[PDB]
Amino acid sequence: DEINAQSVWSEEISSNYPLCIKNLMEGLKKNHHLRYYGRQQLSLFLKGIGLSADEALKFWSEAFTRNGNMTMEKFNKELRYSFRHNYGLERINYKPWDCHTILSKPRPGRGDYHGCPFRDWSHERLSAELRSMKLTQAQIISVLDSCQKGEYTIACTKVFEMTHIAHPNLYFERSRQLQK
Ligand code: SF4
Repeated sequence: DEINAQSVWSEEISSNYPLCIKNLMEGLKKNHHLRYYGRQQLSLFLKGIGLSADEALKFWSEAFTRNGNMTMEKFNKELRYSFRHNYGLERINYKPWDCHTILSKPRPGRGDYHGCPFRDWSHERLSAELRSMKLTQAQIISVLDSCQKGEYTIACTKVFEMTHIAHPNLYFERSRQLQK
């Protein structure tokens, strides 16, 4: 259980996240909240990587109440049930979303962090984030070229390739295979 409420905010573990998951964790940390599609993408991913039901509630409760965003009553009242549901602590088997599933969901608008950055971000914002992951302009160009072509899974696999079938949990599994 190297995965838990605390370790998922570590750099070690979070360096294995593809960009969608990064984006959802970034949004979570800034706004101490996520909207419905984000809470599902993120929570099922974390389930997928072996985060326990207990640790998920720790994770989500801490995240949402952080820096006094909402009381723990509010969290308990408005959101605890939802997350419990996602692990079945109330009997559907909610599998982690795949790359095709994620893209199929309604495009994200303002306040939304779900979906796929390779499709959803501007070329400006992608550049920065790729620079921040120590890619060169040669590398960035090749990635944006895939984005232009609407080949987001390829764009993403490139970034996996230049920082080391189509599933964020597979992105994670493979990335943390290389760490250990
Ligand atoms: S490809 Fe699948 S995994 Fe890689 S970023 Fe887009 S959505 Fe997230």
